[PDB]
Amino acid sequence: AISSVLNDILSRLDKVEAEVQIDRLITGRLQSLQTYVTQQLIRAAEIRA
Amino acid sequence: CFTNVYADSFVIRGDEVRQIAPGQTGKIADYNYKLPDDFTGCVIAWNS
Repeated sequence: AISSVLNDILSRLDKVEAEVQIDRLITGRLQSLQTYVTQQLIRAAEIRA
Repeated sequence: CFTNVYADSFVIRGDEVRQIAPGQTGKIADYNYKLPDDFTGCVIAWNS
């Protein structure tokens, strides 16, 4: 995406184009939490054992 | 098939057709005829 900041998209692009950038940022940030939580779930299985 | 259907009827300059398409800008796209962000439908235009 064109920026790491949400408003630096919105104050530049318009509705259908911000929707393209912001879906790149959502897809990757959601992937970042699915990764963090997967790490913590594997790491939880250690601290349990 | 369709739940309800409408035919919105008007006349414009031949160049302003690009402005009718959903998610545009220009006076026609901004001050007189705006199609929504999910416009399910068709734009039909011809020099008359």
